Amino acid sequence: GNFCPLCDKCYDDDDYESKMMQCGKCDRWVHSKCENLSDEMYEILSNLPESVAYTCVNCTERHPAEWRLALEKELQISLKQVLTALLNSRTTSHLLRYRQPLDLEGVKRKMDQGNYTSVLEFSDDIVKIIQAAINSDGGQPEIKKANSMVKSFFIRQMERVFPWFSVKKSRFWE
Ligand SMILES: [Zn+2]
Ligand SMILES: [Zn+2]
Repeated sequence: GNFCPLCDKCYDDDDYESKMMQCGKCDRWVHSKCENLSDEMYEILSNLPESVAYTCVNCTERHPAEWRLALEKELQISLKQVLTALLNSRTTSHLLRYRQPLDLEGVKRKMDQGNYTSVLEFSDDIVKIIQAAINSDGGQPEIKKANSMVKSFFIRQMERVFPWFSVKKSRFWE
């Protein structure tokens, strides 16, 4: 019988819906619900498991656990990858870098200080900035065309780095 070490429940009869992660050292599985992990962090881990190298309680050596540090780090590197891509675009930067962060520079300062703890927080901050700009940059034709280009560029960057994340469903899009 294969049991989750954190609830002691056998998972042999667990249905497909049971979200779990595998320990890379002993191949045993652990329920996401039994671990200190949010839905987001579970998906980040599951999208690229080898980057975190999760280890169960029986195989974990140090505290805090190495996998936890690795996963936290991964989140930060991923957020930075998205912001860097946006800032490296002249047009996007022109429109959004310089005007709760109110511009991309504000997001950069908040991020560099390691203040972002979730993808949704980071995403919403940026969606709000983009939508605010779209709502206020006027009606010049080139501006109208750029508005859609910028929104799409952001969505593409988020889908590349966080494919499991619903950026299109942000409550802050109008
Ligand atoms: Zn469990
Ligand atoms: Zn293990």
